[PDB]
Amino acid sequence: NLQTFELPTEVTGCAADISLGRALIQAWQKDGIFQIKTDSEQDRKTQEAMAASKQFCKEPLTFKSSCVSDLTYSGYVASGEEVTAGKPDFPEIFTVCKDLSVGDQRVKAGWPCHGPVPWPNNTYQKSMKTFMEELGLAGERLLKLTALGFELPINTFTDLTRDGWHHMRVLRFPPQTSTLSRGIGAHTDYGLLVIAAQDDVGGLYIRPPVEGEKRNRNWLPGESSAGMFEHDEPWTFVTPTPGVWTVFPGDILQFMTGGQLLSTPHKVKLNTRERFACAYFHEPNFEASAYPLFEPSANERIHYGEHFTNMFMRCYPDRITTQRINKENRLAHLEDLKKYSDTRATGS
Ligand SMILES: N=C(NO)NCCC[C@H](N)C(=O)O
Ligand SMILES: O=C(O)CCC(=O)C(=O)O
Ligand SMILES: [Mn+2]
Repeated sequence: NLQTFELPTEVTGCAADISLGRALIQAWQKDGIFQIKTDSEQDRKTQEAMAASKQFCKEPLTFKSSCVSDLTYSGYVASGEEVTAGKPDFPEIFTVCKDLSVGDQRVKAGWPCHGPVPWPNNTYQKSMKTFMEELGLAGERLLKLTALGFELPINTFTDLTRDGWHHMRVLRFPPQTSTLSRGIGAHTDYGLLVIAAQDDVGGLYIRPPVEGEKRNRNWLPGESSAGMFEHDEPWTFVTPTPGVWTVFPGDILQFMTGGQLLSTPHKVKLNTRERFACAYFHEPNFEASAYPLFEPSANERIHYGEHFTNMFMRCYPDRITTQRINKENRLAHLEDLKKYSDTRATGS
């Protein structure tokens, strides 16, 4: 049974906030996950997003497949299209990344992954943006609490998330139809926090921290976490529960905390009925570099946008977005923007 916490609306650094931050860290260190209570508006926005997802998934495959972009990874992923650890995953997905028109300077500059969401319609757009605004408010609360729990300045993590590269996967898992039960293979996600919601069906499993168990650093090309531990216990079933979102760390928190927090491995198994879920990623700015918090002399860094881009290219090797990155050599822009960007997101 997972811990469930109610977060304060504002985090100021008072003793109660520090205490809550300590408890969140302890819950992640024991269970790998906790739940946060939703209020009526958070719940309403969650349910409206789930409803919009169900309606979109009923549309014809040709229409769903048209919701793609060769500039951004936002848009539709068919069942069987994404790859995890060399094997196809079976949800159909709509990914929402930062919604930037071709009038945005980063898009004009050809920055990888920057472009407009191919929304299926404007009611879907509004439902997802409203939900993501609420999710982001929670993400910022969680990051301030986490800083306080580690005895860090309250803004330590939020100083990296201004115009953060927040994104969301809006998922529908089919019922199991063959001998294959795999929904999504074991993996870790890539940013600071994952905040997730699900319907009543059930299928998400997470791996808690295991004493002595070494964890791959998924930001290194030589240590992908995809597939790791797939068939080894322990795996905790995330029981569907009304009125909560779940929260677990992503790769950036594992790196920055030197493993004091671990990016929680997780997987999804198909059930006897279709399953709707949404996974939200509260991320650094695309241009931000994560750094080790507890080793000031350590020179290792993670350029967040580079990690995102690498990951999405490995998930979607044949997507038009990936093809255009390769064709126009957009990973070069990525090394160039490190030194010549004029967004003022980083640097003097
Ligand atoms: N968070 C994302 N974005 O595509 N996918 C999660 C599944 C794992 C992903 N396919 C990987 O190989 O790492
Ligand atoms: O289906 C879920 O509950 C979570 C799916 C997930 O891990 C993801 O999309 O990254
Ligand atoms: Mn995931």
